Amino acid sequence: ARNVVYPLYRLGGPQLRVFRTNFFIQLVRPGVAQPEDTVQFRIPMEMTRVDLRNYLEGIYNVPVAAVRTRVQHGSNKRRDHRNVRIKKPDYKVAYVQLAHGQTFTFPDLFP
Amino acid sequence: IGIRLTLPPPKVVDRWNEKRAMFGVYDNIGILGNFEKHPKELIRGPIWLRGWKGNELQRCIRKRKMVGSRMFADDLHNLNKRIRYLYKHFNRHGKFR
Amino acid sequence: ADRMSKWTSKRGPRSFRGRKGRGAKGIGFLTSGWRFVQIKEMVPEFVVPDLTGFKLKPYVSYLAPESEETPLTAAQLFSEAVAPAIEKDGFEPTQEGKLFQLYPRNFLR
Amino acid sequence: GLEEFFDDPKNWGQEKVKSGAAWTCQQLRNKSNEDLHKLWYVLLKERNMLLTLEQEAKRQRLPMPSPERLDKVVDSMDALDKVVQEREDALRLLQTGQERARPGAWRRDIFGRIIWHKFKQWVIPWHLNKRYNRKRFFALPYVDHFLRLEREKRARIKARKENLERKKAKILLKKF
Amino acid sequence: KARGNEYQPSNIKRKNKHGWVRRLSTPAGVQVILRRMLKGRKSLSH
Amino acid sequence: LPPHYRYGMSPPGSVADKRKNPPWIRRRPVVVSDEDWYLFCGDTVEILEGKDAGKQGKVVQVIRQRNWVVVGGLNTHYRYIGKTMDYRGTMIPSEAPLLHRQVKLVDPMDRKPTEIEWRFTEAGERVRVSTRSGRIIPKPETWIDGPKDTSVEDALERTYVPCLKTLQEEVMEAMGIKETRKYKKVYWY
Amino acid sequence: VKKGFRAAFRFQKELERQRLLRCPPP
Amino acid sequence: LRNRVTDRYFRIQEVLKHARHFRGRKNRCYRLAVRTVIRAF
RNA sequence: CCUCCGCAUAAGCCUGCGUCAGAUCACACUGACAAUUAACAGCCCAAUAUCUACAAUCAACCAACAAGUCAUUAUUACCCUCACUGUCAACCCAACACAGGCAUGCUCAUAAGGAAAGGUUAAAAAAAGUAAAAGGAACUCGGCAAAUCUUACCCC
RNA sequence: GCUACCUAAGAACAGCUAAGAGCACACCCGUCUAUGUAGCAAAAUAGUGGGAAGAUUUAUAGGUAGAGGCGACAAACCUA
RNA sequence: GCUAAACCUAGCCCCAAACCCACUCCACCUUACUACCAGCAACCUUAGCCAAACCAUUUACAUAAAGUAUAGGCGAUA
Ligand SMILES: [Mg+2]
Ligand SMILES: [Mg+2]
Ligand SMILES: [Mg+2]
Ligand SMILES: [Mg+2]
Ligand SMILES: [Mg+2]
Ligand SMILES: [Mg+2]
Ligand SMILES: [Mg+2]
Ligand SMILES: [Mg+2]
Ligand SMILES: [Mg+2]
Ligand SMILES: [Mg+2]
Ligand SMILES: [Mg+2]
Ligand SMILES: [Mg+2]
Ligand SMILES: [Mg+2]
Ligand SMILES: [Mg+2]
Ligand SMILES: [Mg+2]
Repeated sequence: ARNVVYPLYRLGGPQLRVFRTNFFIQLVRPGVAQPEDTVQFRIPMEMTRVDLRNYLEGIYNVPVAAVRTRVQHGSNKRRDHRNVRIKKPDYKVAYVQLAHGQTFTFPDLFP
Repeated sequence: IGIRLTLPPPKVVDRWNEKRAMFGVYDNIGILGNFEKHPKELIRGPIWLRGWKGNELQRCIRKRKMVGSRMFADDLHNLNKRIRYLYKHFNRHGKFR
Repeated sequence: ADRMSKWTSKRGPRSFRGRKGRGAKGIGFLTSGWRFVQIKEMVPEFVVPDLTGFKLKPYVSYLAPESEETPLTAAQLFSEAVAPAIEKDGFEPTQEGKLFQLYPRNFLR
Repeated sequence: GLEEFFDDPKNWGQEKVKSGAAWTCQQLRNKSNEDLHKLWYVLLKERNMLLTLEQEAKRQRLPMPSPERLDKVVDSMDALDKVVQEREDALRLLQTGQERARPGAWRRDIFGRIIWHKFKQWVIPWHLNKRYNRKRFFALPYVDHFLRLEREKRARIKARKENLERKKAKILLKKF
Repeated sequence: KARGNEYQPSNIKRKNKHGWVRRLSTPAGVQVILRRMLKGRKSLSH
Repeated sequence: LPPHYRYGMSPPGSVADKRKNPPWIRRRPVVVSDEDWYLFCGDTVEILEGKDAGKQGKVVQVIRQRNWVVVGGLNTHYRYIGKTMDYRGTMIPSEAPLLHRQVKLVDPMDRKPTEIEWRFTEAGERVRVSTRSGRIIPKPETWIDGPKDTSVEDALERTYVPCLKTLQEEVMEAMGIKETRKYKKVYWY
Repeated sequence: VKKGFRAAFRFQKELERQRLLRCPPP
Repeated sequence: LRNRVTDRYFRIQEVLKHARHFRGRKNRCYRLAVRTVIRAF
């Protein structure tokens, strides 16, 4: 979860268990002709790679195998009538690779 | 071009206000209220020049001792600077000495 | 020389870029060879239920009536801690032996 | 599978999807903590459905099919995250009696103002800390002049704001 | 020689000199931040 | 919206608003109050002064921010819509807005413009009643569900038996999750 | 805007003088 | 500005109307119109 | 036809000639959309003891002085595993699309990278060159500059 | 963050001849000249030159501050 | 007839009166905006321009008594 405080674990405390997950992702069309088996999300900025792996297998039951992350800088050079900058919000990008050759391709919304 | 094209909206003035028609009422409360109050005890203004005419330098000195204990910090500093300037102007500059 | 820009991880030199990071809430620690040790216990696992046989959907229908609010005060919920508390004529002293402590809030969300 | 990021493909490109009546916070109060927990993971499954679509609406330069149901669902979780937070803040008062689930204290910073300094959950006592003992929560009385100057800057802005509205009300009474 | 390029930038040297830790380190420097929050600056430091 | 915004006939987020109101205009504001406001949306009224006087009409849009009513198809002027090319486009008689107190609410049976007071009847409670007569003036003015709607029968299930046991723990007691380890204490400062 | 009235008025009796020398009446 | 001059136009035009038949910038510019209409009188 | 550059890294800046659209010397500007994926590089170490005289230089002869850039052990403690961050560009510092400034590694003529000429005419003056009869410092403050390469001596 | 010096830990120095040696690149400096003088440039360009295994150059972080710093004294330099 | 000209109203000043202000969530003295590991700590006469036609002592920081008593290179002035 995000905008919360995590309990601090010393050595033999319980497993940290999350009910009512705060962070919401979104699935996008890749823009650069991604491989087959590679499916691309938009992670919100406070979410770990393994925190996405367990999030898909937990809820959406997707057998994910390899995850890569990168942080995309939002462009800041957007000026106003007040000549002050407007920052488009920087985001995190997943590259989820599916196991078992599950072979997903992005569908055509808006036919 | 400083002159304006449309002539301004007419200033409608009510000469018979509650304030205009009864202006000066309870002046001469001293001479014919058998001197219970003074006409200077009805001027509603600032607390330092309440019935006292004075000068400019005399106004800034009187403001500084009557009010300057409870003035804002820079407004006091712009008051000490102005007494210091008017002291150097009235006493040391000008014609007629 | 830019002051009003946000200081993110992308800005400094090599020593600076690797340190800061985004709001990660990291998991493990670093030992002696820059060898990361991912603790399984500090990884948040999700408690997701099952959803089959479940009657609720993300929207309700408009034919459901309008009703007025009731901010559930602590006074209101004591009036349902009364069902054994009228027969005597539920409380925990500390939270040291509890696993979900309330005031030193042990849990998450 | 991944198909539950998407709605039913009989609704693809339909420019109108009939989905209304967001979860009003009274109706969530009646349900149990079991079912509110299961309701959260259904709105999660459908908010994630809608955020793909609006990111794909923006990609193919089209309007959203029905933007009016995105804000139905986000305030439904907010009502759900309000009702659950009532029940903990209900019985945290019963079992402890003390608000602010995060402990904190009113601490005066360097700059003389007081803040609500929230606490940060450490494994050592506060007298052994390298970093926390480098932090300073006190006055150092050179600040006391700059406290007064900001106290007058706040008071002057407040005095300006109170005096516009009396001038604005008079020009309203000079017209009506 | 030519005489304009007198800001050879780096970010270690900028924040060690004009950082927020350096401003709060010396009691003289704390007054700098106060004169900037009084004026109401957007960036009180680097 | 900017402070000192000028409330137009077009809605405050329309494209046809932002053509008129970019975020940098600071035109001088208008003068206007008293939320007890008898002119609601859909009432039948008449028009006192100005052109098209005395006629009756329903109000379509009411704008409280500038004390306006837009009566139905009346006090209109004629404008071109579309036009798209070097040709005309069709015409609409487009309603100009009507400022409040130029418009009086009309009697339901007597069909006369009367001032209205909000009297508290005993029957409950605060309804619009006329001046010259009595005759309280009311407030004038199928869904079958899809797959993502719940029902009416389930949204009031009243599942909550209100126990003292902290949702994060009752999910854990009901999903078969066992935790041997206890929480070691922490110095919160 | 300047605060006057008389200066603006005399400009009105000067502009309307120019009208009747630019486009005179029949 | 309390008490700023409103009728500056009619002080310029009483000078300029005696300088309309001049040459150069003297028939328009008031700085140059005065120094010639004084010498014209 | 030039290549006195180029390609990476470091530093720096922070999306700044990718796609679609658009307004409006010549058609990097504006709006929307897209990307840069770690394995290389960052981000490191359980204590308390206790050890470390013999340069580097092809390290061998030799030869030094200015005397030098790299090492553990003993016991206790220990078995969770591959998270986070940087990754774009024609770029940075010089008010600029500035002949300037800018560390290293490879390339030492280039497999990278580029264009001195908007078009014309072919006046002066000016500039950058090249060629010169005969003479060869006569010029000039002075062989300055250019072209050729060299002799001897003073002053400090 | 320029520069004066210093500290820490780094880097660079082809080729040829035989050591604060010689010729000579990279690199550093800036002798004399011509252009430039609101310039390409708030000190540059083109040649020409001095040094180029060291009292050399240089990247990085740190230190010393104005009644003062620092200085192979030019009263130099310390953000034109 | 192009350039342009004009416009009231944002707001503000001055007083009166009244003593002003701080926790949505998370983040912030480390390189602030950074979830998480074992030593220090605040209190020190303002000076100077200026006036003295230089300058060296000195030079202001309710009403009424009163610019009085006093002070002062007995002087500027206080
Ligand atoms: Mg690259
Ligand atoms: Mg320059
Ligand atoms: Mg090429
Ligand atoms: Mg030409
Ligand atoms: Mg010849
Ligand atoms: Mg001669
Ligand atoms: Mg001669
Ligand atoms: Mg020569
Ligand atoms: Mg040598
Ligand atoms: Mg040599
Ligand atoms: Mg030196
Ligand atoms: Mg000397
Ligand atoms: Mg000298
Ligand atoms: Mg003097
Ligand atoms: Mg003198």
